Amino acid sequence: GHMPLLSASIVSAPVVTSETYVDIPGLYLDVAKAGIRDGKLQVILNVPTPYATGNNFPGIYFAIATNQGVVADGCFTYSSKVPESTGRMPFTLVATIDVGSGVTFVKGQWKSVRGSAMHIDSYASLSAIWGTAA
Amino acid sequence: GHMPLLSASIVSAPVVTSETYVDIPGLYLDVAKAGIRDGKLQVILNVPTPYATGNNFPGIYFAIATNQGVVADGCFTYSSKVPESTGRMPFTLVATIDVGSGVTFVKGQWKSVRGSAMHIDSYASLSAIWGTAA
Amino acid sequence: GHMPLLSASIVSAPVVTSETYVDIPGLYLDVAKAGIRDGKLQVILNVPTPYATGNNFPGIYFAIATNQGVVADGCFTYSSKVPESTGRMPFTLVATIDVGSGVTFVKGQWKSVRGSAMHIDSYASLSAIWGTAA
Ligand SMILES: C[C@@H]1O[C@H](NC(=O)c2ccc(-c3cccc(N)c3)o2)[C@@H](O)[C@H](O)[C@@H]1O
Ligand SMILES: C[C@@H]1O[C@H](NC(=O)c2ccc(-c3cccc(N)c3)o2)[C@@H](O)[C@H](O)[C@@H]1O
Ligand SMILES: C[C@@H]1O[C@H](NC(=O)c2ccc(-c3cccc(N)c3)o2)[C@@H](O)[C@H](O)[C@@H]1O
Repeated sequence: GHMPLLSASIVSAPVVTSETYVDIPGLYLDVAKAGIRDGKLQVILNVPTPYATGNNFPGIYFAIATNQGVVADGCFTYSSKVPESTGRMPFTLVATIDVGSGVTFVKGQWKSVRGSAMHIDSYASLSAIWGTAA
Repeated sequence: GHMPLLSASIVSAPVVTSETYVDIPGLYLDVAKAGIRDGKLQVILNVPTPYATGNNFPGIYFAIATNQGVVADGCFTYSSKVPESTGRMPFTLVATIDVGSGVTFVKGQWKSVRGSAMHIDSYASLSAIWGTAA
Repeated sequence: GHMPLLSASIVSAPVVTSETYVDIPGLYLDVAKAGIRDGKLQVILNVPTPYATGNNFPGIYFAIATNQGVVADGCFTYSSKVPESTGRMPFTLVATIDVGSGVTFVKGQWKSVRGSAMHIDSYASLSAIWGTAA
């Protein structure tokens, strides 16, 4: 049937700040295009090597979003006001969505903690597994 | 057949300490209620934004448990005795269990590192995918 | 059919350094032995409790590799030159591979950041879910 495994990956994104959730370019799954219109998707946003730069306990919020908006989110933050070096802080987020609710796409998004610039310069992925009771 | 994707999520838990693994309230999957009695479950415990508070290199242990007890565990810990700010330390744990062994539920659990108080104040999830050779 | 859930887990590995990706002993899935020769695998490398020791902002790179080499990688790093204590830095990596390309096994691998010694002394896992459009 429909291939039940969906995936998108990137190796970089332009460095930005944001006060709201904004798409991480390339982390996008087109569910409607796949003909998936019911059942559930287990979605994993994997950003294994991010870093944040800023002047006030930097960090990044990440979200899984659909056309209906944010379904789940989280963040990492450093434990010092201005880290001596902004270390790489692995981040994974997992959510399960009902496609029947009207889901046509899934995206990874990010937002600044305290004005931080947001850095991806290596592999990151957005994955989904489709399940049905049919 | 049985919907092969199971999930539970929370956005907070009462702040506690524990010297043993104790349930994270709400992170519970009822496998027996779903009629799943054989095959395997790939379980993901996702706690993307925890923090620990304490006086001695704080942290949190997390576990995946069934009615048979802990199947897998791990922790995060800070790298300073008393962090200047207790940053958010994303945590994910993945284990695969044989349901045929007698599994009726799956839970997320947590335990203090060195007496730490344990904090969830945003999204966290427990997910499972059922697979069968049938 | 073929059990669509594959998993391997360990609780320790000999402490090593490496300037290249080297196998994490025991984190190995034999895909060919399972008779899986097409479709896709969603692979998760879960190293929830590693630490790195070294003198120069320590860390560990991790990779998912097949017989064809590295498909995805990432790292954690500390935010201090010589951490007061090398805290536990949870790490997860997720990649989806096309088995049809000629994949016969999947492995977790690791490599030093800046000469770090690499430590696993508790649970770690390598998991895969097989999906087919057939
Ligand atoms: C901001 C600093 O960034 C440094 N890493 C790199 O400059 C870099 C460039 C490419 C990569 C990288 C990562 C993960 C997988 C792969 N293959 C490559 O890392 C860190 O070592 C410091 O600790 C610190 O966080
Ligand atoms: C203990 C401190 O906690 C602060 N965060 C919050 O007080 C907070 C309240 C709600 C949330 C939060 C998280 C993740 C997703 C969402 N949507 C919301 O965070 C951090 O900024 C500091 O770095 C530090 O760890
Ligand atoms: C290097 C130091 O390592 C300490 N942990 C241990 O020595 C240890 C030995 C077994 C385990 C361990 C872990 C995860 C799950 C389980 N069950 C057991 O941890 C940390 O507390 C410090 O913060 C610090 O990182």
